[PDB]
Amino acid sequence: TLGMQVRYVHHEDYQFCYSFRGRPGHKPSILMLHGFSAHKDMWLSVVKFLPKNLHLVCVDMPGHEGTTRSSLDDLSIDGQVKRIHQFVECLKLNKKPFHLVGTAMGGQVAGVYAAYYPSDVSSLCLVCPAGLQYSTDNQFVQRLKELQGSAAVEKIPLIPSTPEEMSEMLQLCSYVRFKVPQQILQGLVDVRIPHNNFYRKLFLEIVSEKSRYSLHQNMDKIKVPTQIIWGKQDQVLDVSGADMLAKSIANCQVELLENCGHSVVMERPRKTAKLIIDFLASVHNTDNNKKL
Ligand SMILES: CCCCCCCC/C=C\CCCCCCCC(=O)O
Ligand SMILES: CCCCCCCCO[C@@H]1O[C@H](CO)[C@@H](O)[C@H](O)[C@H]1O
Repeated sequence: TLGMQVRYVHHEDYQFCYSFRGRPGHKPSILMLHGFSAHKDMWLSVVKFLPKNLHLVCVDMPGHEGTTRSSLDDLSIDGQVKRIHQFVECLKLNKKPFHLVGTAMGGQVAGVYAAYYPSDVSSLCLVCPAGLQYSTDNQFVQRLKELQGSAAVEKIPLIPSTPEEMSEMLQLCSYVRFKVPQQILQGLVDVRIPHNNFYRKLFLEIVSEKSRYSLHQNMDKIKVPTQIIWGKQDQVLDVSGADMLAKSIANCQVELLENCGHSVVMERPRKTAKLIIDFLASVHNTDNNKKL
């Protein structure tokens, strides 16, 4: 369990499920946002290598796992950013500025959140964030455009419904992926099948005109030290995105990881956790120097 405890917090009829350890102290608290179709426990690999003197919060994103799934919820990046601000206000996480960490769709929400509520965030860590406008499409984005041409919504690579589709999703999302036995693939996809209608609705909403490039559209408003962590072998969100952010945001440190695909937090958890803590210390040192 790593000392992480699951709790639920309510905003009227909406509930957020989150895991946590430690308590608000002198250092900035850390709020972690997972990616598309995942949940708060994808952060456990990194938490295992994080120090115990930090206040860590890992929240299930809107409609995922223990957080409310409602047909009336606004699943656009703007609406998810707003839900995250309600959750933050619920826990009083912004009592003093906090460090905000996000991966992929969570990375996009994190970037847009720092642009919407700049006084809430002390520093940002964006792990292969979605929401950028690339000059050319990688094979995955060319596949999505091809699927749009036949409206084959049942073939979205990140929404598998069969063992063979699950094996393709596992290959696309990680650099090293040896073949898994059919029984294990079947078990992995069965836990996701009841949630595929929601993932299909969420996916179409985050790739819609209003959300597809919202991080790129808001990155001029990010005013805090930002760390970018990206895997050079990312087959989902191309690693060229790291330079687009770095050249558009001041005080930006880029960490390109070798032998690493889209699932950074699962593939390189030790290096990722080390980079997270090192960046936190360098931000504190520059803040102590800048005084007066
Ligand atoms: C149906 C329209 C097709 C056009 C696509 C336009 C560009 C957007 C394409 C891909 C972005 C995918 C972002 C999904 C979240 C990343 C996965 C994750 O969170 O791990
Ligand atoms: C990933 C593509 C799978 C097949 C999608 C079938 C067509 C869905 O429809 C399209 O979805 C887009 C994305 O939300 C919208 O931008 C378009 O307006 C809409 O017509």
